[PDB]
Amino acid sequence: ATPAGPPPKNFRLPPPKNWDEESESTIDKVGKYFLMTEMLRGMYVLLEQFFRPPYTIYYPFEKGPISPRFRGEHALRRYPSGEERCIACKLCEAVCPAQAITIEAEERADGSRRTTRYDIDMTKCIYCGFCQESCPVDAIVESPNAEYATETREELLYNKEKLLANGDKWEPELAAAIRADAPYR
Amino acid sequence: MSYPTRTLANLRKIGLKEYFRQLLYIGDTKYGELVGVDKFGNKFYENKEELPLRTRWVDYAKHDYDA
Amino acid sequence: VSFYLILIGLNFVGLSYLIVYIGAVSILFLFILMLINIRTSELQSNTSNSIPLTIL
Amino acid sequence: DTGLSRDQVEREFHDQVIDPTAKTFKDLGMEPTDISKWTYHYLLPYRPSTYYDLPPSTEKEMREERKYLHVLDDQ
Amino acid sequence: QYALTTLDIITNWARQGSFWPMTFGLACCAVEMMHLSTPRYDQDRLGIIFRASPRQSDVMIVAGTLTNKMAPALRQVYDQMPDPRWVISMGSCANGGGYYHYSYSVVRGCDRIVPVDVYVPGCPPTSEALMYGIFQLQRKMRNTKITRMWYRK
Amino acid sequence: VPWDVRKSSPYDAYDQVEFDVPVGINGDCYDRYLCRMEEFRQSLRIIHQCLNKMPAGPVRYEDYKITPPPRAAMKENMEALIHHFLLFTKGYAVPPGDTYTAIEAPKGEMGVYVVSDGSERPYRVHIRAPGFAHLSGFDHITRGHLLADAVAVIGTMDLVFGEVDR
Amino acid sequence: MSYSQTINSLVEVVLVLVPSLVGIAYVTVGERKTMGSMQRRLGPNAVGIYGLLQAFADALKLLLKEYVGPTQANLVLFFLGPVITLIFSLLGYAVIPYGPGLAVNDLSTGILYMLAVSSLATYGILLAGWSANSKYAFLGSLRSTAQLISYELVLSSSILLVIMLSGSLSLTVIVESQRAIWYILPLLPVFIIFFIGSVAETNRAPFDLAEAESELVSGFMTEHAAVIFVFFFLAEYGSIVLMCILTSILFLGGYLLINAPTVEGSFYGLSLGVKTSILIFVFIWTRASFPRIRFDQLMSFCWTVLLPILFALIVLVPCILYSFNIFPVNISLL
Amino acid sequence: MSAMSIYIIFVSIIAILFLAIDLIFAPHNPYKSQSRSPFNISFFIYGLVFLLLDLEILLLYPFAVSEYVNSAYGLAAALIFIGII
Amino acid sequence: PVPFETLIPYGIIIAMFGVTGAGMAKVRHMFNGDKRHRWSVDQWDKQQMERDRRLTGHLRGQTDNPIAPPGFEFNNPWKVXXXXX
Ligand code: SF4
Ligand code: SF4
Ligand code: SF4
Repeated sequence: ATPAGPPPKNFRLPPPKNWDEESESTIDKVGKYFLMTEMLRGMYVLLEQFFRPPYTIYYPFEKGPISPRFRGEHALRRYPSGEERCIACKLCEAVCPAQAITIEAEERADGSRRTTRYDIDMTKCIYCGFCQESCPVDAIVESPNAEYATETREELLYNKEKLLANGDKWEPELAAAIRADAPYR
Repeated sequence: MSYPTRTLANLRKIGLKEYFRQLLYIGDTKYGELVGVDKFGNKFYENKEELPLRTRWVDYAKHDYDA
Repeated sequence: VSFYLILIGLNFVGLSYLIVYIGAVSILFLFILMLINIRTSELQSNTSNSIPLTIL
Repeated sequence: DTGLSRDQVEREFHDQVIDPTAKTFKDLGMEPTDISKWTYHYLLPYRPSTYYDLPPSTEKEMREERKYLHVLDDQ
Repeated sequence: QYALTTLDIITNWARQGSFWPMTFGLACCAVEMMHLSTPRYDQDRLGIIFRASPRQSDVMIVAGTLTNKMAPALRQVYDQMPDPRWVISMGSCANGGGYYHYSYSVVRGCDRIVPVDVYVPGCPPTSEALMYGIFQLQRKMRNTKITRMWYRK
Repeated sequence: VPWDVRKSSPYDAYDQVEFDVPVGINGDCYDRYLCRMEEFRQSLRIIHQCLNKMPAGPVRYEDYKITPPPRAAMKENMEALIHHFLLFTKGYAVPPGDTYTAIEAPKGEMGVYVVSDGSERPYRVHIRAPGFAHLSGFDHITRGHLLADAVAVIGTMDLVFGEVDR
Repeated sequence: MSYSQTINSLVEVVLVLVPSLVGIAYVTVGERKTMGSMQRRLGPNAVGIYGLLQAFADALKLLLKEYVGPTQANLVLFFLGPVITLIFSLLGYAVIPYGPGLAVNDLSTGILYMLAVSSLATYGILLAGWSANSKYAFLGSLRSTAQLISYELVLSSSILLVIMLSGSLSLTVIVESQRAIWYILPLLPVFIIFFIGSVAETNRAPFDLAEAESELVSGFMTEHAAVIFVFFFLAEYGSIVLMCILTSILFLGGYLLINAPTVEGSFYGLSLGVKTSILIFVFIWTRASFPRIRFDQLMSFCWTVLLPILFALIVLVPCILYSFNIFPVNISLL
Repeated sequence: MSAMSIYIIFVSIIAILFLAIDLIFAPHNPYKSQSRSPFNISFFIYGLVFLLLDLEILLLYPFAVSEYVNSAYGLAAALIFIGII
Repeated sequence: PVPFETLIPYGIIIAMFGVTGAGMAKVRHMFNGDKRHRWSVDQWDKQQMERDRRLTGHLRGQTDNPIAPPGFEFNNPWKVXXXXX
C-alpha cells in the first residue's frame, strides 16, 4: 500500500476523537441539526442561479458553434473548371476504418482516370475524416452539414450522383473550411 | 428567458404585431440588425449584446420552418 | 355506514369511522393479506351444504 | 369492426360446404393441423398465473412449508 | 371534412407538444442524447420529457450499438409500448451496424429487429442533429391523417 | 492507498507538472466522492500549468515513415507523396514484440496489451478496462448490505459498459 | 333567499372546482419553469405562447394514448384504485374558505373532513400496486402506503396543536382566529414540521421513492400509462395545491390580508392565492435542491424525530394555554 | 340541492369523462407457478403503530374543541392520558 | 435578471384564487338579497333566521317594528320529517 522505504511522515492518522473532545459548541451543534443550516444554504444557491441568465439557445432559430474542422455529411468536389477532383486512387477506400467506401474505376471516354462507382454507406461511416485526410486532391471532404436525417435507411446509401450533388451545393462552405484549416493540414 | 427590461425594450423597437409573430415561432422577443437574406428567403440578424451563441439568428421564410 | 351516520347528523363519529376503520384498521388488514401466500382454492367451502343451516 | 353486422348475422346461419372439384392442400404437398393443437400455444398468455389461482397444496407441499420461516422478524 | 381535419390538427398538436421518448441509451450516442436535456438545448422547453419505462413513452430512440445478446430485450420493450408509437434509429451502429458491422456479436441495424420511423446519421450525431430528427418525426406526426384516414375508408 | 499511475510511472508531460493526489481513509462512497471533487481542482491546476508551459514546435513525430507528411509537402516533393501513399494504404510497420502499457485514466488504471508481429496490423490488442475489474467486485462490496445502497455503489464505480464489454 | 338553491350550488361548485383545475394545470407548468430557471434553462416555452399550453398537450396526449392493463385480472379493480385516488384528492377543496364562510361546505367539523378524505385516498395507491399483479411494483406501492400513513400521523398531530389555539375545527374560525396573529409565529416549529409532513404526504422529493426510477426497487408510479397516469398525476398535483392551501389556512392566516362585495372577495381570494403560490414555489424549490432520502431513513425521521417532538409539543402547548388563561371558547364565535 | 352533493357528483363526472375518452378514442389491441418469499415484519409494525397512535390522536381531538369547559381538571386527565400513551 | 416567463404560471394560479373568491362572494351576496352572507351559523343563528322569514318572508329580512303583523302568532314553522328522530 505505501511505497517501500520508511512510512510517509504523518501517514498514520491520530486516534479518533470522542464526543467529549469535539471542538464545537452544543448550541451550534443543536442549531444546525434542528434548523438544517447547510440545506438552507444549498437552497439559497438555487435562488442565486434563478436570477442568473440561462444558457439555453432557441434551436433551430439559433445554432451552436462548429469549427472549420467539423466532420459532417460527405461531398465530392470539383476543380474551378468543373472537372471532378477524384482520380480513383482508392486511398480513401483503403484507409476507411469501417469499410464504408466502395469504388470502381476505368478510363473515361477521353482517357482520364475517373470513377464509375463512388458509394459511401452512411450507416457504416464513423465520421472520422480519414478519407479527407488521405485524399491527395481534396476530392472527398466532410461538409459541416449535420441536418440530413432520413425517413428510410436506403436514403443513406450515397452513390456518386448524390455525393457530387452534395459537393455542388456545399462548395462555398467546403472551400471556406479548407481555406481556414489547410495551413494546419 | 427574457427579463422585463429586455422584452419591454424589444417590444418598443419592433411593435406588438411583430412581437406576437415572433412569439409564434421563436418564442422570444428578439431584435437586431438585418445581416442579409438567403436564396430561400430566410432573414439573418445579428446583435452582439445578446447572450453567447444567441448573437446570430434566422427568421425562416416558411411557416413550416426546417433547419 | 359512515355515510349513513353523517347524513343523520352524527358527523364526528361518522368521520371517525372513515379515519379509524378505513383509514388505519383496513389498511393494516390489506397489508397483511396482500403479503401472505393465499391459494383461493384452499379457502372455498361448499356453501350449498351450509344453506339449510343458514336459513334456520 | 364490431365483429357484428347484418350480413354477418346472416353468415352465421350458413354452414361451410366444401367444393369437391377444387384443389386442396394435398395438391400443394401440405397437411393442415387441427385447431385443438394450437389453442394452448396461442392462448397460453391469457391463462391467469397469479399465486391466488394455484390448486390446493399437496400433503407433500404442506409438510415442506414447515422447513421455512415465512416472515422476516429481524426486518 | 373540415371538422375531421380540426380533430386531426388537435390530436397531432398534442402528439407533437408532449413528445416523450424512452431512451434506450445503449452506448456513446446516449451521451449526445443526454446533452439534449441539458441547459444549452433544453428539450423540456419544447415539451420533450425522457421516460424510463416503455409504458409511459411514445417514441423509442435506439441510441447505441445493438448486440445480439441485447436484441431480445429491445424487442421486448418495443412490444410494451402503447400505440401510437414511433422508433428513431440514432447513430451509424443503430442504423446499419456502424464500426462493428463486420462483428460476430452485432446486429447490422436495429431495423432487423424493430420498424424504424426516422434514421439520424452521424457517429455520434450532434445534439442538434438528434433534434433535427425529432423535428422530422414531429413533422411526420403533423402530417399524419387520423380522422380523415378513417373517413376515406 | 496513495497510488496514481501519473506519479508512479509518469507519461507525456505529467512529470513536468505539479498536482496533488486525493486519498480517502474510510474506503466508502463518501470518501470516493470527495476524492473526485478534489480531482476537479487538481485537473484545473494542471491545465493552467500546461497553458503556460506549452512549447513551440511540431505536434507530430518528424519521420514521415510513421506520421503522415503535411499536405503541402505531400503535393510538393516525391518523397513526401510516397510516404503519404504508403501510410494510408499499407500503414507503418511496427517492430515485433509486445508491451503492457498503463495510464491513469479518469476511471482508474487503463491498460492495453499489444502484440506486434512486425507487420502493419497488430497481432493482438487486449484492453484492460478499470470498469471491468470494478464491476467484478460488485458482489464482494455489496453482499450482506441493503438493496437500497446498490445504486450508490454502482455510481461510485465509474461504469461505462463500452469499457466493460469492449 | 333570492334565486334558486340549485342554481347557487351549481355556480358555487363551478367557481371553486373549475378554477382549481386550471391552477393545478399551471402548477405543473410552473414546476417545469421554476426548476428550469434554477437549472439555468427555460422550461416549457413552445407549447402555446410562453409554454402556457404545455399541460393541456400532456393531458390530451395521455388521454388518447392506449392503455395496457394487467393480464385480465379485473377491469373494475384495475381502474378502482385510480378513480378513488382522484375523487378523494379533489373532495378536500369543498371545505376551503375563500373568505369568511366562502366555501362549498362551511363545515364545523371541516378539519376532520380533510383528514378523512386524505385517508381514503391512500387506498387507491395500495389497491393499484396489488392490481398490477407484479410483486416488484407491489412492494414499492406498499412502501409508499407506509410512508403516507406514517406522515398522516405527523399532519394530524400538528393540526391538533392548531385546534388547541383556535378551539374549533371550522376552517373559517381557524382563519378568523389569526387576525390576532398568524399561527406561524406562536407555532413556528409546528409549521416547519407540518410543511415537511405535507411534502412526504404527497410523495414529493426528497420523499419521492414512489416515482424514482434510478433507485433499483423504487418507481411504483413509473408503471402507469395513458388514463391511469392522468388519474394519479392529477391527484398528486391536486393534493400538492391542497396541502399548500391548508398550510396557509393553518399557519399563514388563510385569506387574511397583510367596501364593494366583488373587490373584498377578490382581495381575500388573492391573498389566499399569493400565500398558496409561495408555498407551491417552496414545494418546487425543495425538489430541485435536495437528493433523495432512503426508505429506511425517511421512516426513522418520522418516528424518531418528528413524532417525539410533536408529542412533546402536545404536552407543552395546553399547559401554556392554561397557565396564561388563554384556553379559547369553543362556542360559535368568529 | 346542496353544494356538497353537486360537488361530489361533478368530481365523479370528471373521473368518468377521463375514463370515457381513453376507452372510446384511444386505440385498443389484444396486447395482453409464481415464486414466494417471506415478508418483512417492519410493514406490520408501521401499520400497527400508526393505527394505535392514530386512535390516541383521535381521542384527543374532543379535548381541543372543549378546552374552555375542561379547564384545569380536564387538562389533568388529558395529561394523564398523554403520559400513559 | 428576472425570468418573468417562469413567474407567469404563478400569476395564473394567484388569479384563479381571486376569481373563486370574487365569484363566490358575489353569487352568495345576490342569494342573500344584496347583503353580505352569514358564517359560523349555529342553532341560535338558524332559529333567528327562520324567525326573520316568518316576519318578512325572506330568511335575511329585517324589520325594526315593535308590533308583529297579524298572523305572526300563527306562522311559527313546526318542521315534519318521516324517519330520522
Ligand atoms: S476521393 Fe480522393 S482518395 Fe478517394 S479515390 Fe477519389 S482521389 Fe482517391
Ligand atoms: S469518415 Fe471515416 S468511416 Fe466515414 S467514409 Fe471517411 S474514412 Fe470511412
Ligand atoms: S454510432 Fe458511433 S457514437 Fe453512436 S453508439 Fe455507435 S460508436 Fe458510439
